[PDB]
Amino acid sequence: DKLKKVLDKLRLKRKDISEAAETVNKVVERLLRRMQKRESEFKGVEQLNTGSYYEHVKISAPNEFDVMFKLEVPRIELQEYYETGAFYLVKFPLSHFVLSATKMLSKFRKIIKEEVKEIKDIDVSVEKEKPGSPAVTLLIRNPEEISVDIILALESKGSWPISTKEGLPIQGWLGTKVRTNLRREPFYLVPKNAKDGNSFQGETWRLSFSHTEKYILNNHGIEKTCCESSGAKCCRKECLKLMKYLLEQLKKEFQELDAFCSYHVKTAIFHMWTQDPQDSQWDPRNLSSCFDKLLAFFLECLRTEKLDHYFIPKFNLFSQELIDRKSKEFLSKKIEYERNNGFPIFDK
Amino acid sequence: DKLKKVLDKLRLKRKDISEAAETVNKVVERLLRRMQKRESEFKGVEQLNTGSYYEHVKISAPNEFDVMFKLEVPRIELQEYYETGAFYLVKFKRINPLSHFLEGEVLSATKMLSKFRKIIKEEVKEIKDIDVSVEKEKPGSPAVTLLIRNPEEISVDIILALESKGSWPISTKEGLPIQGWLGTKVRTNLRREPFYLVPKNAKDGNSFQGETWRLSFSHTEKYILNNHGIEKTCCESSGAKCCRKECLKLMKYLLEQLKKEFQELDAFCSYHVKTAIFHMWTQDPQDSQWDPRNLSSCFDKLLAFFLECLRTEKLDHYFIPKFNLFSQELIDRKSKEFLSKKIEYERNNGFPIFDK
DNA sequence: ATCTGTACATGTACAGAT
DNA sequence: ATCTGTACATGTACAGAT
DNA sequence: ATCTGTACATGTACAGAT
DNA sequence: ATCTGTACATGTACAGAT
Ligand SMILES: Nc1nc2c(ncn2[C@@H]2O[C@H](COP(=O)(O)OP(=O)(O)OP(=O)(O)O)[C@@H](O)[C@H]2OP(=O)(O)OC[C@H]2O[C@@H](n3cnc4c(=O)[nH]cnc43)[C@H](O)[C@@H]2O)c(=O)[nH]1
Ligand SMILES: Nc1nc2c(ncn2[C@@H]2O[C@H](COP(=O)(O)OP(=O)(O)OP(=O)(O)O)[C@@H](O)[C@H]2OP(=O)(O)OC[C@H]2O[C@@H](n3cnc4c(=O)[nH]cnc43)[C@H](O)[C@@H]2O)c(=O)[nH]1
Ligand SMILES: [Mg+2]
Ligand SMILES: [Mg+2]
Ligand SMILES: [Zn+2]
Ligand SMILES: [Zn+2]
Repeated sequence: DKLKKVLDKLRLKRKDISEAAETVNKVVERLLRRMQKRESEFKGVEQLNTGSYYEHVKISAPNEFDVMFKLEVPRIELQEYYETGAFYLVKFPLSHFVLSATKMLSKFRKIIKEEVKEIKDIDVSVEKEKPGSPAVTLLIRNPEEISVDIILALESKGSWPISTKEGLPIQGWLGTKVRTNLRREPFYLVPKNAKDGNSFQGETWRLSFSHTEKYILNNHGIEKTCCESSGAKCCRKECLKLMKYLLEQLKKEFQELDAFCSYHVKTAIFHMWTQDPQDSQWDPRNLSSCFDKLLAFFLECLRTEKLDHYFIPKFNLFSQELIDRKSKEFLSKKIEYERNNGFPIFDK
Repeated sequence: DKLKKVLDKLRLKRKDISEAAETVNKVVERLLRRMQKRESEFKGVEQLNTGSYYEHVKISAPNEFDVMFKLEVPRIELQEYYETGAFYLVKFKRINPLSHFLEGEVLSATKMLSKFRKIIKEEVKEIKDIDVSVEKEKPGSPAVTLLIRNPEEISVDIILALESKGSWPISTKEGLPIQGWLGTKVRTNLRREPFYLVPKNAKDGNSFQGETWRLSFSHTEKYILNNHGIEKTCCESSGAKCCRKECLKLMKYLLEQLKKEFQELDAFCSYHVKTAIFHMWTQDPQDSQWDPRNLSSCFDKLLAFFLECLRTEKLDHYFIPKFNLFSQELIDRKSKEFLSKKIEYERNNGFPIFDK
């Protein structure tokens, strides 16, 4: 009952959705049209909306939108960057960019900045570049603050890279036919490299499966009718929302949690959903115990320093090399505390 | 256990499948290549394998194959033939290969089928690899049927079809009631696929006879057979096996056996049982209602359903609800009562006809 | 040279054979 | 419980056409 | 190669019935 | 409270026209 009323607080308003979307769509459509003109290197780039808003798991307000501008590329040969699983060099129009991620992103970013400078009807600027990040982030004032991440992506139609062979373990949940069809879709590379100061970073791209993650969110049941008008509602997305909120709230309060992000929770729950495939293990009447079992799972991930990327099994998002034990133990104690005192942090 | 051993008898052999398929594919590929040549009116025609063999419900032997040669026909206007739901006249916006088959604005099914049949007969005459002839035309059929002797007798039905990409005709709006079984997303996607029209080609002697076409949903029926569970993993390597297809096979066999022996059953076909079981699968959507351990009771409940359909003279086409396949006007009561008694008899005496 | 319709290459589910 | 033939969807190479 | 129109899924909102 | 039915809103795939 507490959790139901938290979800009520978290629920977006139809009026807010409508206002935010109309502005975001104006800006996005204009940026997309600009990419098609002239001898733009990105002519042919196509739109693909990703992330929480388009998966219907956005919480609190419609203030963060993620959009991929994907470009199909001819005869690309990938080379995995030192057995990381997720990172690659790309070799073989785009001639004036080994295809450099940073050079390509810089040009993309330059174009966007120009078009935004010409927008006179919307209060919209381009956020200062964050090193390593693949995104060009727009800040809109509607007058409410809305952030739009525009992610350049390469689209490849070939077989998925071998690092993913054993990934997407949906065979007992969504099934072999679903999995085979999903893997016949393209895969994407995004200009996230790392700003480590460590490796050949400026030329590195990262695999993206946002298209696949979107499909799963919207086709998330073992029964074909899960959450449809002639099926039974489950509480899978509601558990995701609650876990997203716990992390958001904790991150606002504690700088110690800077290394943690929403993708950690998304990844964790994909694993939970695989482990508990039955729709009846996610009955709405069991929201508390479902949300609880998710926390326990997340805690086991933290304690064993083990959270494998859902698509790239060898890539541990909770490896020592990415997040120190100190930070995992800190988050562990905080989650345990909220869990054992009726989630005080939910109370605003 | 009895039924398991019947299904063992019914199961196709890999050796038989391999030999039959090699020959069927040769012939079909050659016929298809001939359609692409010259100023063939059927240039652009594409293949689509349909029916029991490609749905994995063919029984006893791999001796009957059904293949659709579909031709995309843009900017087509349909007119429903006397509120039948299934039958249509096909006209064109524009007044073009098909010009040769027009009658004013109206695309003649029989003229188009005749030409299709003429071409096929020629190509078959040129085949010296295998013993293959073209079966005498059956009135009331859209098919050109090949008889192959590979030594064994194999039949191939080649069905001419128009493909239309528009929304499905309104007679189907309330059809395909899969919302509680396969769901709304599946249903919406299925109805975005094309629909097909095949020649009626009856010699009934009613008006517009030779120009009449019938809707086909074999593509949709194939998808359903191979994606037949409420659970995505039904019958998959990481799921639970069901007995849905096994029930279909048993029902198919009962009708086949009865049809061999009794001429009274000439009006009945396998599509009647397919239709009946689509309704049963909708009525009992849960995979657990089709547990393998319950094969007998599952097969029994299907017979009861089929019997109710016969006795009340009511079996609605699954895609076109207003079209009753068991109407008086299609099959007389005499025939329905005959089949009724025969099914009841087998049901109540341990299926003697399975032992033949 | 560049483009393209056709044929082949690759991968896997399904179900039969072991 | 594993192995294997067919069907089928999608990607890619290429002789012939431009 | 681009744009619009259509259909319907995924949502929110809320009244009346349970 | 919860469920059902209707209204109102957006997102998304794809056919047909340009
Ligand atoms: N998507 C994604 N994020 C990852 C990955 N590895 C680490 N991250 C970090 O997790 C956060 C996810 O933010 P969002 O993608 O906006 O999340 P949702 O929309 O699902 O949900 P909300 O939390 O409600 O918004 C980020 O902090 C991200 O950090 P980062 O440095 O990797 O990227 C920064 C932003 O870049 C965009 N982005 C990055 N990768 C992708 C991608 O593959 N597709 C689309 N956008 C991407 C994104 O907008 C980030 O905010 C990881 O593998 N995937
Ligand atoms: N498919 C189909 N058949 C129908 C329809 N209305 C009546 N029928 C009659 O049912 C029989 C079906 O035989 P098959 O199509 O081979 O069945 P399966 O493959 O599912 O199963 P098996 O029994 O194991 O082979 C026929 O007797 C048919 O009679 P008909 O005179 O109308 O047609 C004879 C053949 O024509 C082909 N055909 C007819 N309609 C279609 C269609 O819509 N699509 C594809 N082929 C079709 C078929 O090869 C027949 O044997 C009805 O609506 N559909
Ligand atoms: Mg986001
Ligand atoms: Mg057949
Ligand atoms: Zn659900
Ligand atoms: Zn099944």
